[PDB]
Amino acid sequence: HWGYGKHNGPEHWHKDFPIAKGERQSPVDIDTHTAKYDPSLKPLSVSYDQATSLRILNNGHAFNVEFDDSQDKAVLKGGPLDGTYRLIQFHFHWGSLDGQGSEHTVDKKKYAAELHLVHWNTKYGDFGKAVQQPDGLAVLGIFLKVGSAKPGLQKVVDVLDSIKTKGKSADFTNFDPRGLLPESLDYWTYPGSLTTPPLLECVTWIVLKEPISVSSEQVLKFRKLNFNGEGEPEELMVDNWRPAQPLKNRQIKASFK
Ligand SMILES: N[C@H](Cc1ccccc1)C(=O)O
Ligand SMILES: [Hg+2]
Ligand SMILES: [Zn+2]
Repeated sequence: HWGYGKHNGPEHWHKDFPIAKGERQSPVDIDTHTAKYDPSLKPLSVSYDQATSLRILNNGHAFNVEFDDSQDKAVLKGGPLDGTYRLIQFHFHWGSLDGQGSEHTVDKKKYAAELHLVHWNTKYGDFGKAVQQPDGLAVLGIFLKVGSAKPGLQKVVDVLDSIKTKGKSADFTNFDPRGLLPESLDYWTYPGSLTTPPLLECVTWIVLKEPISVSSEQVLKFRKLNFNGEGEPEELMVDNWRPAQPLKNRQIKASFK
């Protein structure tokens, strides 16, 4: 099975998923001096007031905080997006050390972790159909740096003990994702893909420039999770990030000047 190790990591993914060497793969390095302000970009709208979280799951490569997307309760619109995208789940990518962990990089700088809020275009009916379209998904990427603790993240941190191993899940209702957002919504955007197999190229990426700060204690809890299942030797869940991929024929646009 694919993973992040020496024998099953990102450099091996192309064998089972040829698109790994595709034309619009993610993540990418965001060269701030090459990105251009785009006046055509509309205001970004993040409406998470009615968000309904339901469960948190350790899927063997990260943990997903799942939401009820049977209706428009938590949606992302505006910006480079046409239409409405519904929040289905969010997860993170982090490192074994604070100096690495993010997937996207800014002028080659790696952050301690990166949050991905995944949304699907409602015009396609369901997530499965959306990932078969070039404009099927919109992922809001948020960088995490180590410093002061993030109050809105503690609820996630404290429940990780109950889903330490692969396959474990726990009820996780009433979690407000608004507490994970930085102050500013300034962002960079480009067309890309899922960063984990099947690496489908159906994502409009919206990466916020302002990182949120989390405490060393909070990130350390992330690093206590396991890639392995219960009853198997312990493999700490760390460095579950894919490196930057070639930008190729793409242009990264900035929402700010
Ligand atoms: N990256 C998908 C795993 C995944 C699917 C759906 C939700 C979250 C994660 C895969 O491993 O096949
Ligand atoms: Hg696609
Ligand atoms: Zn991700």
